[PDB]
Amino acid sequence: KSDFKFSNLLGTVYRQGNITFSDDGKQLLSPVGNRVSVFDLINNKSFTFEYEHRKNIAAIDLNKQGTLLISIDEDGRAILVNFKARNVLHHFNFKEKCSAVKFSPDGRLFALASGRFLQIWKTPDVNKDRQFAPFVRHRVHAGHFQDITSLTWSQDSRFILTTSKDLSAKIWSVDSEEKNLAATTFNGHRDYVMGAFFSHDQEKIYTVSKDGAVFVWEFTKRKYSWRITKKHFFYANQAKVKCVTFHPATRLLAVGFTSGEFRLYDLPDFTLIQQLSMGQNPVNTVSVNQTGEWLAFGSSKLGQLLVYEWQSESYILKQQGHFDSTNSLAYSPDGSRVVTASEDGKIKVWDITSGFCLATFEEHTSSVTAVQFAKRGQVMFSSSLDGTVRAWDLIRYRNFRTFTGTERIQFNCLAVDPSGEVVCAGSLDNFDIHVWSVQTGQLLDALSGHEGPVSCLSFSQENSVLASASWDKTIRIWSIFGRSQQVEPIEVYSDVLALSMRPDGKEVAVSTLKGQISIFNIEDAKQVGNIDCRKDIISGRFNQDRFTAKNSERSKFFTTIHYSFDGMAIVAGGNNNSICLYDVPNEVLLKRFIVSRNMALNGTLEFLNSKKMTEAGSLDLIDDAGENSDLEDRIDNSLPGSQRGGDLSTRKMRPEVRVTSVQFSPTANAFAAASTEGLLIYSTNDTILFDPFDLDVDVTPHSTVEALREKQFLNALVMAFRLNEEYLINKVYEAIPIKEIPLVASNIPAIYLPRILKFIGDFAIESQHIEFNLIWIKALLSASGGYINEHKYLFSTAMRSIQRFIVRVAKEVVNTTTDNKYTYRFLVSTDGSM
Amino acid sequence: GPYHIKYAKNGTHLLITGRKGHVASMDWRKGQLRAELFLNETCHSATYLQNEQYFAVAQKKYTFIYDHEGTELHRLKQHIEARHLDFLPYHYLLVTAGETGWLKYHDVSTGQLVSELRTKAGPTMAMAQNPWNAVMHLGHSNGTVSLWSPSMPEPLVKLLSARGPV
Amino acid sequence: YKLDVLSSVHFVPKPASTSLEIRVETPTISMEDAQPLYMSNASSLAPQEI
Amino acid sequence: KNSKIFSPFRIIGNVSNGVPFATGTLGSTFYIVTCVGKTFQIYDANTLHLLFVSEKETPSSIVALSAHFHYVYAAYENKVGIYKRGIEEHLLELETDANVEHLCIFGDYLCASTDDNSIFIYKKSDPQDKYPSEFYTKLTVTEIQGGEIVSLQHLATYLNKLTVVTKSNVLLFNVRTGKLVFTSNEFPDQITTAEPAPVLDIIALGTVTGEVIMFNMRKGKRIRTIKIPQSRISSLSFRTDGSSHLSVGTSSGDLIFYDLDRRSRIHVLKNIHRESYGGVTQATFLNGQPIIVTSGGDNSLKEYVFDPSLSQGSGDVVVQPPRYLRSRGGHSQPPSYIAFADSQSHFMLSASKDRSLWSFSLRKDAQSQEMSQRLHKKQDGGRVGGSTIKSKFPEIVALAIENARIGEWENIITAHKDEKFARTWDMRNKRVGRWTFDTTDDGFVKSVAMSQCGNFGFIGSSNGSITIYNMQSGILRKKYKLHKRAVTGISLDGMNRKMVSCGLDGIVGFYDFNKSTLLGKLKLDAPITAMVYHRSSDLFALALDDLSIVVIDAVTQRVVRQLWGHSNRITAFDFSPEGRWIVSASLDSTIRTWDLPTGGCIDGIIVDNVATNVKFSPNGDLLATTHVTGNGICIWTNRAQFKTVSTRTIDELNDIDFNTYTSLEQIDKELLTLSIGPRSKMNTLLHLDVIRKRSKPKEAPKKSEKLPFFLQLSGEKSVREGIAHETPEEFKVTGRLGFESHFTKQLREGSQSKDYSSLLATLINFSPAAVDLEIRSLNSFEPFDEIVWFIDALTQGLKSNKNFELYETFMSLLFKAHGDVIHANNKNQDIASALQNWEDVHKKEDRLDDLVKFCMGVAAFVTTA
RNA sequence: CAUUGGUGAGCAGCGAAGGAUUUGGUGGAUUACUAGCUAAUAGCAAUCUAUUUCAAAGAAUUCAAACUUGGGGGAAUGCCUUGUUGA
Repeated sequence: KSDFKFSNLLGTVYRQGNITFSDDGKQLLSPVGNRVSVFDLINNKSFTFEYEHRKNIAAIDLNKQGTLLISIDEDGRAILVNFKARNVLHHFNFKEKCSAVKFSPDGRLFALASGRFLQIWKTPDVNKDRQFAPFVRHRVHAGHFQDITSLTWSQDSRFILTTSKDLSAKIWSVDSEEKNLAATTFNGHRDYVMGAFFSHDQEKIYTVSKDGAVFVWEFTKRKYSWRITKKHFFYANQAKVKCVTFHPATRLLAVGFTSGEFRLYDLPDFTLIQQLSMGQNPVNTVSVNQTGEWLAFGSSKLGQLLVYEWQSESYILKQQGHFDSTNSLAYSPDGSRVVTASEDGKIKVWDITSGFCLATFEEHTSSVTAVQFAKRGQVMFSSSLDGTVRAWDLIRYRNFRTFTGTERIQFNCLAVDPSGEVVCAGSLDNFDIHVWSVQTGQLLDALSGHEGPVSCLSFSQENSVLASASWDKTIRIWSIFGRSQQVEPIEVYSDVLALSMRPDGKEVAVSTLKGQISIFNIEDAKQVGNIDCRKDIISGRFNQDRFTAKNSERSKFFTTIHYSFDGMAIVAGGNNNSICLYDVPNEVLLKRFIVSRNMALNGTLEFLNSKKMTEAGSLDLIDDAGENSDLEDRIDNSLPGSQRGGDLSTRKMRPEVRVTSVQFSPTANAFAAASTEGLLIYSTNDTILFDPFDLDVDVTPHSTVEALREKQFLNALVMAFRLNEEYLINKVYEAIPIKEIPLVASNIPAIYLPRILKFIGDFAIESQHIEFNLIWIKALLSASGGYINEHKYLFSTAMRSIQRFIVRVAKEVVNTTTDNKYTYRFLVSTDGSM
Repeated sequence: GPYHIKYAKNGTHLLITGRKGHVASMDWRKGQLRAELFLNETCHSATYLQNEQYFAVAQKKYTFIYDHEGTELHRLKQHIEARHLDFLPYHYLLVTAGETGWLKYHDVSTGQLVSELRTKAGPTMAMAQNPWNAVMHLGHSNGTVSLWSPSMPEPLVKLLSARGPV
Repeated sequence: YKLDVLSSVHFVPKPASTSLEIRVETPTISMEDAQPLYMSNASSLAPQEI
Repeated sequence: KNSKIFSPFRIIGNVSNGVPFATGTLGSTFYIVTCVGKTFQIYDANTLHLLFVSEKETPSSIVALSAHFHYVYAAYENKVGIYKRGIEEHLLELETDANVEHLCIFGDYLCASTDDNSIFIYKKSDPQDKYPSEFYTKLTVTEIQGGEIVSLQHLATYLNKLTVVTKSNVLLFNVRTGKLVFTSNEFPDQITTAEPAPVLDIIALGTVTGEVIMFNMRKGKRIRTIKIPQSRISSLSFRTDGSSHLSVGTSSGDLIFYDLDRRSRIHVLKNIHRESYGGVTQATFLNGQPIIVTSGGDNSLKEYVFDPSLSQGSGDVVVQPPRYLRSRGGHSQPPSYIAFADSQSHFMLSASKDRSLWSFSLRKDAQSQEMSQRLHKKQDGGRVGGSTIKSKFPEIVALAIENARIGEWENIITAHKDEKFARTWDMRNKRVGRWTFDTTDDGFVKSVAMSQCGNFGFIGSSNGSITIYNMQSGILRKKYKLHKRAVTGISLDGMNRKMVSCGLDGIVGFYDFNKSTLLGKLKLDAPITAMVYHRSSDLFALALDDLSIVVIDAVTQRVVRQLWGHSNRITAFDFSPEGRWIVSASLDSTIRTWDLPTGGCIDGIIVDNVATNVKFSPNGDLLATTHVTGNGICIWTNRAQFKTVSTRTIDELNDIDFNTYTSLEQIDKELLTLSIGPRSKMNTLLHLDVIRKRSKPKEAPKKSEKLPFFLQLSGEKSVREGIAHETPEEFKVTGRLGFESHFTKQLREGSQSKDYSSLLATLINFSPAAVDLEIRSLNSFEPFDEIVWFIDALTQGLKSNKNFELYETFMSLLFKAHGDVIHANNKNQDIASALQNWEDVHKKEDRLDDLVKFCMGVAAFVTTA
């Protein structure tokens, strides 16, 4: 149950820092703010590392063996991670702002640019155990005068080429014996050297600067002493160079400028191979594959990530996230993609397993407040601040209905009928609940009776009653259908935000501004029980506020809650950085998760460092934005009293940490929470956490495989269930033969039935034994499918992942073979004569 | 932050300007500080005007003029991004150059922008005053020093001093 | 735009416009975003719209 | 002994152990290298941060260390290790078997005095190099020349000479020639320390009775003599900031300051360090500073500073006394209890037998802080009793921390040795709390627990009575009376529903907690001494008296495992965080690790000191153990977080041992089975024209016109393995016998041998673009031979029931590419025969169709209605 | 007769060579522990100087550069652009 680990981070493909490819250019490592996401683009799946920096990260590398990673944030706090175990080895604090870190090609060293010092360290072994201090220093080189902007190793790990903000670029040798091979600096530039690269045979050096020159350096005579033989210029006037890379095997210089435009050149010739644009924001990052066939770009401002093959001109992916803007989320009816409604006005359908956005929808002129699915995965209704509830058909990707009121008010919550006849939506400035029909697009009625803004709505999925809840401390139950027109008010203690309905529609749990969760029966409208939830909340102290976190009244309540799909738990979160999940029958806290440990966000620390408080204000309230290098981020475009508007540059304050919507997954034991860093996705995996179920002294792994070898298959399977080890359940499940699948499946006891159903679900999504798993499913449903029917909500998140296996892999396979059957029949039954 | 130090024209007063926000006008040989103000934006340079009584600070963008005890007297709408301030004390002109490529003279007595001059060489990297004739030498990113006067809209002289910037 | 971002987007919307938008007949593979996968493979016009 | 799960990481909690430290002056800053048992630790004397700890533990304890600028020389059992930044640069084996016990460095020479009064001189090789490396000579002090060597010093401006302080005499050698230049007169009593003064050619000697001599080594006189009666002098240092003071340091634990100019005595710091652990073992003025670093054997390193004088004109006669500056410390006696304070493995509470409770930091040693014992005021207004002169609490036997309500009310509940009530502590403020929790049966506290909500704290007394207090107010809520002998463990379920108590009458009691009832009662076979509950798996382990561990789950009240194997009493034990192993440490000097799923013992460590405490970190990162001797907490890391350990039973099916099961490729050959690869390969191969038409950019990229044609071919020398970069291996048909592709050659050879298994391996191998390109160009003209070779390739391939979504999508690609020729010369015999046997094997795939039909219709009926 | 109002006088009870309340200063923490300085593949740290100089490398018709302005109306004298006149 309650041992949810951090699994994934949907949204925000890229935030800040350098993009890296793997050695086999399959995965790309992209910095989300303090995490690191790894997208495998071939096996279409993705994860996010569980470790966390205290600030937004700025530099990334992993060595060519793919075996260990090092990530540095924007004040030098590096973290070294064992890659294939996903578990952090060491934390090392370089003391100052590190521009780039880079491993060696041969792997044994790395080198990083900390200010004006190039410092070369030697890599620890992955198979050596942990030490107190595994990093051994090779050298620290100081030749530069201002900060270093880049590193480039040679092909053989012998020389290292650093580019400085001071207008030169130096070449350094690794060992002391070749000091006289690398003693030259490369002057001649007008602005910041943004890159310095070797050619393939290391007999040319190309040095590209900020203003748009690229110099070619060769070892000739006018002895031989590293002349510059040629200068090429990009001639981009208002734009200037932001990130360069060079793949020397295929001779490819990729440059990304400060106007979105990337041009890529073939370098000793300097011929424009291609030139196009990511967008309008500057291109902060370029990286190239190891074969040089893929290029990955990143623009930090809208947070967008490209990888683009350039031989074929075709975007491998062109994605874009959302920082500090997600007003809601909703899982699909098969919990395979999350639909996210975001403040810049758009809906995005994020695939979960591969972390990329499938479709996006922008027909709202202003911010979208709420998204909710309907008609079982066909339509998706969304209500917005421009005064529209509009329906989206996810089959033809169209907006087929737009519902407006006659009053032009901005809707802040919506709720759809089960059989999607009726859509209701409630505002934060009108006190009515607008009820439109979906077939005829008209306004069916307007339910009045609240005396405060309708904060949250829901429709009961079974008996179709409408539970609304508003800031007049009142929840209110409307029987709309069938001659009644009945209203039932329930008073509560303080003003309700976040109502959620039980899955079977018997009960409804509200959150209140006291920070309590009150669970009401609907039919006899009494309080079945409350949870006191204001002391188990982590409310941080902001940098600008003058009152402690113990005394702050800002975020000690939950503004969004969701029941579990069996109806026994509640996940909840708000404008604080703790998401808490409770179980309702005992009314106790199961677990409380910290949504972020970033200090670049605001409401994180409860206790701020008193070294930053000075004799005039904190030191994180001084705007050091006039010390910036260039005008486009020296500009202060933050018009004054703006909270939650648009465009994060127009706010002047650090982004607060907050959760706007939580959801339990309809198929597999997970929840998702829409934080500011992204859609945090938490789930339990059962490869770890030995959690047996009434075993005894004689039930063992060896005893299970002995009963399997002496082929009592029912005994072996229920011994595997009692151990509750997933590899044992898998091993016995594949050792049972097909003739006595239906005997075993009829004789599994009634308590181990949801175990085998959820195992077959989360196994058969990915495993290749399609006919075996459908044999098991047919045996189990024919054997005990009356028990499932009458214990519906027990098997409601296990049977719903079974028909995420049937309709999404098995029915697709059947569609392909049915196409082959009818093409065969037509191609051999007719007459193609002349 | 890093403190830009300016004295008065006699040796009496000192005016320090921290890079984070901290400006202070003081008598450095008494122990008398007579203005101390933490303007929370990144101040760059500061000068006195004609006494210890008025001092001009080059803040995040706008140049401000404060009086003896630190009260704000003026916010210069021109002088868009000063980095280098200076004062011509016989002529009563506050001279200003910065990240705009413009050199501006502000007559301090009457309160009137005497000249805006396009340097036309990008941001100004160094700036000094020739105390003998009050022509201002600027130093650009070409390694070009350029001698300016508020009468002529061009430099009186252009010297090729260095490579790189100055 | 800047009145709404100043007014902290509590505002009141503009009334209405029954506009007219056409849509070409195109696969919803091509009406998607760039990633290795897809989500639906129907056509953007219905049978009765054809 | 070596382990396989746990590797040693660091012994945290040590500052010094009473070896005299050493001080080194990089530049104008000072570091302080102190010995802690078997490693040294380098401290930044400006702020007492821990810079470096030495990398490898020495074989025996470091007995004498010193330091020049970047290098730290450290002498243990026979040899001298020359370290730099912790990493050892050189190791000088001495050519004796006697222990080296003093050393001095000057110029080129490293001088190592052993305990047979022999002195080994080492020389630099060529005098630019960094540390003395070669053997030079050996000096020997016989009984005639002097007594036992007590120090080895080099006082300055003495050209390659050495001052050797013997116990009765002060010798002076020339170390280049090996001469004995000078031998003093006999001293009337035994000199226990010495120190070269910052005045020229004067040493300072300090005797066993309280004498400080100022020996002028160039005249051989004593210049002056200071007498500190009944005081054994253990350190000496001088002040060099422009005042002429002297800091002598007495093994009673005192530090006495003498103004040498006017012969006064300035101040005396009394009980600066404990006498029972050695007194002050080193004190030294950081030179040119008015601060003095002292350090004792009580695992403590202090600094004291002399403030400037208060008199503005005299100054030198009104000397303000030395005050306290920074200081690091640890436990003076080896800890008794250990707990991890948070799930981030950041802080750990550790309580010792010197009756202090510290909170040590695993992440930075300068965050360690002793949790204060300063009491609150009583609630009503009554006086608080107890002694007037304060002492610490009795030493801690148990403690229990649940930081769910941390910062709101009290968080730790602790149980002290031989007193009838628990105390509370506050971990956020790091102090004691306002409540003591009494047992109310007049019996000592044997076990504490507290609920995971942080509301209730449970006391189990040694007369069998479990009392349940609130933590916020501290008022007695409930009182269970089931045991009649002592209650040695209490724990409560994670949802506050079933609590479990175990006592040493040998019964385990299972109580409901919401209702007050008991559910059951289990009588074991021995008295029970400790219980550790695992709260997610609902399994608790009881360390019995017959030397077993009984693992029993709380839901059903069954003994489910019984781990035998300990030869003596179990001192401690702790679950793994995931609930899979359990680590026990027992009085037979062993630490075992039991995989409780398989029941057996994974691991065994023979450790020399008996580990009295074992704790896993609450995320499975560290194991912290605590032994009978040693003031630190020995921290290990489990290697089973970066590798996988085999659950194979030690004493004295590789998949099931390594807890894996790699699922077999296909279960039976009569079963349809997809391909081991991405699921999206079928959809990509079916739709890769419209997917790539999506993937196009919106407008053409502005390229250049003077672009080379063969640009894709003009690479250099990370190779490309695409289908366009294919090379032929080693008379005009479309693909000759020198120009045949690997696909066409394998297709033709499979057409000869009627077995296209290598062909199908090749197709399943390469990429969607290459699959499309190979099915695209299949010689669809004159005999249609290669098309029917591909058709019966797919027929043979899908006859074997593997990869069959790939064989169906390959057939769709064939029918889509050139099904126009198959439709046109339909009625051709070869094409119609190949398609007829393809349909003959393909007609039996309606199994999958009516299988997914049944599962869909029945699952929808079952789910809705 | 209440005061869940001020100010006092005392008990019971609490109660180990005293107790209560307020305040100045300093130290450690408040992010995860790889040492100082410089001209840095090494020097120094008691010193950089009486080798610190030479050579080599190094100069975009970009010989373009306010992305930086509160609104309405002007701009004599300026200033900008373009034309032009005389040299």
